[PDB]
Amino acid sequence: SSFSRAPQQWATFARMWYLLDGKMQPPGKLAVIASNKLQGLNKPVYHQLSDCGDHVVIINTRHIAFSGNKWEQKVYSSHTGYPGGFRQVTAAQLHRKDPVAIVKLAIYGMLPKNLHRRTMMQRLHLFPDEDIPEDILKNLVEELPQPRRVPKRLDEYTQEEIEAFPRVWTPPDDFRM
Amino acid sequence: HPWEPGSFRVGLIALKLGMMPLWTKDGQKHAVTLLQVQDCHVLKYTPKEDHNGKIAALTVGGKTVSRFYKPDSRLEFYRDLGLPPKQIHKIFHVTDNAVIKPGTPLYAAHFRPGQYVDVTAKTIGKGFQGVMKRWGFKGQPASHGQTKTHRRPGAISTGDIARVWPGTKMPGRM
Amino acid sequence: FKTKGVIKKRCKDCYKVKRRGRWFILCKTNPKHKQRQ
RNA sequence: CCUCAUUGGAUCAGGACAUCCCAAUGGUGUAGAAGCUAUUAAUGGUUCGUUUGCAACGAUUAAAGUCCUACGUGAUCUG
RNA sequence: UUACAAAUAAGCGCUCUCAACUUAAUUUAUGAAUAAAAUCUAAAUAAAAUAUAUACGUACACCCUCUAACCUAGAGAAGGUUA
Ligand SMILES: [Mg+2]
Ligand SMILES: [Mg+2]
Ligand SMILES: [Mg+2]
Ligand SMILES: [Mg+2]
Ligand SMILES: [Mg+2]
Ligand SMILES: [Mg+2]
Ligand SMILES: [Mg+2]
Ligand SMILES: [Zn+2]
Repeated sequence: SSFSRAPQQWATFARMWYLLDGKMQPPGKLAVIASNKLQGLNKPVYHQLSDCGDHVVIINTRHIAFSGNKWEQKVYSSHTGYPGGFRQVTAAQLHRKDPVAIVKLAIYGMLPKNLHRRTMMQRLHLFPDEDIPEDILKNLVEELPQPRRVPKRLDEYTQEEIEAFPRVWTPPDDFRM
Repeated sequence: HPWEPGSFRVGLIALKLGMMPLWTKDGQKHAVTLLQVQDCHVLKYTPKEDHNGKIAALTVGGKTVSRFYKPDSRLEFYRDLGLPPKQIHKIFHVTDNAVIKPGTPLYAAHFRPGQYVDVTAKTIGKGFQGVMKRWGFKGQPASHGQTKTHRRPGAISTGDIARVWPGTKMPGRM
Repeated sequence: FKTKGVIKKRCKDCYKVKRRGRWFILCKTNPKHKQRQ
């Protein structure tokens, strides 16, 4: 309150810069978060005619995780338009060629199938590793929680924690192990 | 720098003089083409980063031309380099060890007998052509009732797809 | 290797394995006994 | 009591794989050489004539595949 | 060689054509479930192995004066050339 008409309008409809970390995150749960921010659906002032979307920056897209055997079972298909121009490439092969492709395609499908979707994709910035340009860092406003809880490896477990967990059974001494 | 394996050095721009016969000690005759290296200088250098490739780039140019019907932009480019304007520029991919300073002339001795080479140039223009001379289509018979169809393309495509595939061979500029 | 719908052992020496997503009966003594599903 | 009426070719071919040749393999009553059977693979290729109205042959080839596209295709042509 | 009884165009003349990161059938090596001095593994692993293909290359890359003339560039426009 007490803002002039012009600054108040500017503050309300300003676009925000967010950061997602894709380390060990499934690409489609990142898309759910990224797609929501891009459309501006996180804002109570959201309207389909208001161009109120936000920037989303995603890092570590090289280290995404697929549940099950989706790396080998999920296939991306494209056509150049010429006879003999149909290509079907598995998720693993697409990942090797382009580290950023899988996340970008997952987000693309989630956005509304209208002309504005292509503008939204301009607001999306994907980097395969943690490296970010200097300018992009300055823009960032807020980080975002990861959608998937990352299980710890055995090495990560502390020595105290191992002791706390009980020994369900004991090996007999007459065992090679 | 000295040569190391995997290096790529600069190339030259030359003018095509013509052809002549040539013979080997085995008596075989080989038709050969004569290429003249003519006012070939190194013009510009980029580093690997700016060219966006893994490898760097050198721009060479040959066959000095007049200065009288050229845009001011091209003339300024050469005035900085202190050379008379050249007919054509081309880009060569050169490794870092093989970089040569701009303004450096190049000569036919840059090549030696026994090495194999690759030549790229614009082909002779044939204008707008038909389908027989552009893609070697058989065509249709001369007589026996053929009505106004001798050198024409046959059926473009199939009836089902209800369109013409992109990349279909058609009459055009050859 | 015959690709058949049902895999059945044909001799004592025949043994069964699960390789590359399929069931195999492999017999060292008699290679005729080899079957894939 | 009898019955009976769309399809070739030319041009350019797109695709399926249930593979004719080329390529990688299992088995054999696989000594070698020839073969037989099955898996995998759609990669490029897959001839020229004679009598023919549907076949009938000749000479070749690594092979002269089987099918789908409204005889694929007559505002491209032809019997 | 055949034409234009032209300085050109053709073939019946001449030259040049290559790399495979990524697999399937199949075959090995190490080794658990499963006391083996077993087992190629929809166990964790290490390799070899069709046709495909574009990761990797070559080609392209210039912001460009134009009265006009000329051009191995061209339907027009475009493009090249101009002590
Ligand atoms: Mg003819
Ligand atoms: Mg006529
Ligand atoms: Mg259609
Ligand atoms: Mg075809
Ligand atoms: Mg098959
Ligand atoms: Mg028609
Ligand atoms: Mg017409
Ligand atoms: Zn057996």
